[PDB]
Amino acid sequence: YNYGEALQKSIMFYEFQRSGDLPADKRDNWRDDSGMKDGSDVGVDLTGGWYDAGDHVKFNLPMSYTSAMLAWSLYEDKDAYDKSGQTKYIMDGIKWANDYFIKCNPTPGVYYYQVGDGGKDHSWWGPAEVMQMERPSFKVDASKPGSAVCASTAASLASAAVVFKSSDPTYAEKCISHAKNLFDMADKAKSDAGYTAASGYYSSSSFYDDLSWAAVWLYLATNDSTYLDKAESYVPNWGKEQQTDIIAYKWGQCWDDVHYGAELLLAKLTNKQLYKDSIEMNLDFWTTGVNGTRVSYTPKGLAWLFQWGSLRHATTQAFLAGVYAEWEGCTPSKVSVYKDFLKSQIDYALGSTGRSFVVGYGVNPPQHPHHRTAHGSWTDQMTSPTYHRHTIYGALVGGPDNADGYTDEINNYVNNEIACDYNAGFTGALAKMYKHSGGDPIPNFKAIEKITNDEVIIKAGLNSTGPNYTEIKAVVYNQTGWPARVTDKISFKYFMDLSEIVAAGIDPLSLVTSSNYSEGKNTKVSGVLPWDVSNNVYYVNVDLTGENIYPGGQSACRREVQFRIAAPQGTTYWNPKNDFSYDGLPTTSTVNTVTNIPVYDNGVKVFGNEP
Ligand SMILES: OC[C@H]1O[C@@H](O[C@H]2[C@H](O)[C@@H](O)[C@H](O[C@H]3[C@H](O)[C@@H](O)[C@H](O)O[C@@H]3CO)O[C@@H]2CO)[C@H](O)[C@@H](O)[C@@H]1O
Ligand SMILES: OC[C@H]1O[C@@H](O[C@H]2[C@H](O)[C@@H](O)[C@H](O)O[C@@H]2CO)[C@H](O)[C@@H](O)[C@@H]1O
Ligand SMILES: [Ca+2]
Ligand SMILES: [Ca+2]
Ligand SMILES: [Mg+2]
Ligand SMILES: [Mg+2]
Ligand SMILES: [Mg+2]
Ligand SMILES: [Mg+2]
Repeated sequence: YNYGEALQKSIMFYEFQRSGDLPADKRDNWRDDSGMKDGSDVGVDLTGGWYDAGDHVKFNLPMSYTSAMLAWSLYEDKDAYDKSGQTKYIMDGIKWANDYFIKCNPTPGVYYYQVGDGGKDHSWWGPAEVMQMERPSFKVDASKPGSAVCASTAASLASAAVVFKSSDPTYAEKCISHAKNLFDMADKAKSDAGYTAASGYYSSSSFYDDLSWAAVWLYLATNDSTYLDKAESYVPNWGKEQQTDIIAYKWGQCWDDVHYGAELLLAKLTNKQLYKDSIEMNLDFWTTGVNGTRVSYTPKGLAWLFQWGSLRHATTQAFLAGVYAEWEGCTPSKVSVYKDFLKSQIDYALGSTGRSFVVGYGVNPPQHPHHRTAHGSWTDQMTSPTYHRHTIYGALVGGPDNADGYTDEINNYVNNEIACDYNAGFTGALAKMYKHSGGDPIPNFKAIEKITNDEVIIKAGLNSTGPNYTEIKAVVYNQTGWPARVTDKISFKYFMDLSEIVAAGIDPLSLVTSSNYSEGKNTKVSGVLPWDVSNNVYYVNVDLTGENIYPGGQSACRREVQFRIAAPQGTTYWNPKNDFSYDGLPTTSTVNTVTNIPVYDNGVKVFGNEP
C-alpha cells in the first residue's frame, strides 16, 4: 500500500475539522470560517481548534488527546515527516489545536474545556459555516475541577513544545507556560467533578493516567525532574485489572485512557522493569496473547477491542507497538511480533480485506461517513443529497464489527463515524509504515473540488394568469457548498418584451407590479424597469438582500416570492409569449427549475441567462 499518501491524507483530515478563522493558505475550497463567535458568551476569544467528529462541538479532552498523539508521532519519527514532505502540514495541525488550548487558558487557574452543547449541536444536520444554534462555553477552575481534561491539554501543549522547540523556541516556551498552569490545576484538584458539559459524549473515567501522561511530557519539555517524579508517583493510582494488583493491560491507548502511552514513555525514560512489563503485557495481550488472555481478532485479521471505533483502537495500538518495538529495551523476540502487528493492522485499515476504510484513499473507500460538513446537506436532512458533496480525505471510519461486518451508511455512527481521535494514533502508525515501506505522497496535493451542483438556483411556475396579466410563483434555493454560506445579497430578474404595451399607447413603466405572497420579510418586488428598450425589454427586479438564506433547512435555504405584472383591466393586448422569462415557464403553481429568470449574487449573475 502507498503509506506516504495515506500519511499525507490522514494529516489533511484535520484541516477539514478546523473551526474558526481559516488560513488564507488553505488547500480546499469547501471549508470556511465557522464558530466565529465561539467564546462570545464569556467574553473570551475561543475561536479555532478542531470539531470533534461528524459534529461541531469542540470537546477538549479528545481534541488534546489527538494533538498530543500527533506531536508524539513527530517526536518519534521526524525523519519520516521530512522525507515525505509532510512536516509543515502536521506541525500546522499541532499548532492549530494548541493555539486554541492557549486561548482556552486566558488567565492563570481558568480553563475553558468545551465550546458547544452536544444536545443542541447534534439536533441539526448541516455545514459548520452556517450553524445557527447557541454554542455555550464551559470552564473548570479551582472550585469546579477537570483534572483529566486539564492534564490532557497540558500533555498536548508540552508535547507540542518538544517538537516545536528547534524551529520556534518562543512558541515552545509559550506552550510550556500554559501546560504548567493547566497541569498545576489538574494536580492540585485530582478530580473530574467539575468536568460535566461533555456528559454522554466524553465523560472521564480516569485522571491519574492523564496526570502521568502530562507529567511525562512536561518532563520532556522542561527537563525538570520534578515532573518525572510526579509521573511515577501516580502509577499506584492507575486502574488495575480486576481482582489483580496488576496495572490494567486489556484495553488500549485512547482519549479516556492514556496510561498505555505514559508507561511506554516511562519505560524508555527510566528503563524500570515495572513499565517495561506493563507495556509488554498490553502489547502481548494484543498480539500473541498473555496469561491465557488475548484481544479478539476478526476472521480477516483485525485486532478487535470494542464495537465503537474498532479501527481507531487497533491502529492506535499499532502505533504504540511500532514505537516500543524500535526501542532497544524491547524484549528482542517480540520486536518482529510487534512490527508484524503494526503492519497487519494498518494494512487492514488500508485495504487488506479488499477495500479501504480511509475516505478518499485506496480501493472502494467509504462514501458515506457520518459527517455533517463533508455530506453538505442544505435541508437539515441526513438523507439529502443521497451522496456526500465533499471528500474528507484521510478520515479513518469507525470500523467493522467482530465478524468484519461493515455497512457504509451515513446513519451508522457506531461503525461509520469519523473523528479526531480516530486518526490520531493512526497517523503515527502510518508514519512508521512509510519509513519502512514507502509509497510516495501525491505532490502538491490539494482538495479544490469541482462544484457539482448549482449553488443558487431558482424554480418558477405560472401562479395566476389573465388577458391583462401574468402572475409568477418563484422560489430561490441556496444549495451552496463551496463553501456552504449564507446568501444575503441575492436577487433575480423577470424579463418581458413590452412592445405590445408601447403599441397600445401605454407607458411600460406604468404597468402595475404586485405580490400577494412571499417568504422573507425583506423580499422587495420592483415596478417595471427598463433593460433594453431598443428591443422593448423591461424587467421586474426582485431583491432578497438582507434575507438570512442559508443551506441548513427546508425553509432556511429557500425564499418563495409571488409577483404579478398587469396591464389595465379590460385590455387584451398583454402578450406573455414574447417575454423572455415566460418561455418554457411551468403552466401551473407547481414550480420547476428555470434558466430564464436569472439569479444574481451581489449584482453578479450566478444562475440562468439574460435576454
Ligand atoms: O475496560 C473498559 C475500558 O473502558 C474505557 O472507557 C471507554 C468507555 O467504556 C466507553 O463507553 C467509551 O466509548 C465511547 C468511545 O470511546 C468514543 O470514541 C465514541 O465516540 O463514543 C463511545 C460512547 O458512545 O470509550 C471509553 C474509552 O475507550 C476506559 O477508558 C478504560 O480505562 C477501561 O479499561
Ligand atoms: O452520540 C452518538 C452520535 O450522535 C449523532 O447524533 C444523532 C443523535 O445522537 C440522535 O439522537 C439523533 O436522532 O440523530 C443524530 C444524527 O444521527 C452525532 O451526529 C454523532 O456525532 C454522535 O457520535
Ligand atoms: Ca483518563
Ligand atoms: Ca410581452
Ligand atoms: Mg480570515
Ligand atoms: Mg460521538
Ligand atoms: Mg451509496
Ligand atoms: Mg422581443
